[PDB]
Amino acid sequence: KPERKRVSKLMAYILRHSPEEFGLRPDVEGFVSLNELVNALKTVYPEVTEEFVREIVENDPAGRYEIRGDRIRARYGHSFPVSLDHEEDTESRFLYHGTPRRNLPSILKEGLKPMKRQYVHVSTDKIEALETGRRHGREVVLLVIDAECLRKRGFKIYKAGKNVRIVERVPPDCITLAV
Repeated sequence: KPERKRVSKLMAYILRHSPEEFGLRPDVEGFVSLNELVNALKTVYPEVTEEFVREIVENDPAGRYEIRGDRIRARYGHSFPVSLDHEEDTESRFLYHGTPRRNLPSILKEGLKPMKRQYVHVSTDKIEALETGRRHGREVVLLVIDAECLRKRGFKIYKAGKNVRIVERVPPDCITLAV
């Protein structure tokens, strides 16, 4: 577990934020070559192999990554434009987003915004929404989001991870609770 986490974190940095810093040029869908990713990871962790990367992908509890044949991408979290063909979530009734309490005044005016990312990220799981919020501050609130409000306003909700969902933004009308 302790070797998988460090390598997985570098995988997220390369596939979500700065692939070009490792000489990788993603296609429009966010995929890079699996062999090219392995060599990029080896510049930092020389023991990494293709099999180890496949093990990381297969066992990742959030569904962070996707392999198609010999290509790989992050499924969410990107800070550069990507065209994603994820299935839409039409089943969830409520979604969750944890954020520092200090952001509540701004969020209740503008809704959730993507900030440095392409998409707003939310969750089907309360604990994980709150643990995500806790990365940004100690005093955190749980936002409860009416998923049908989002769909009625035209915002597609995409099944990006096992629990993670992404959407272009969350207007403040779609927030039913702040606890």
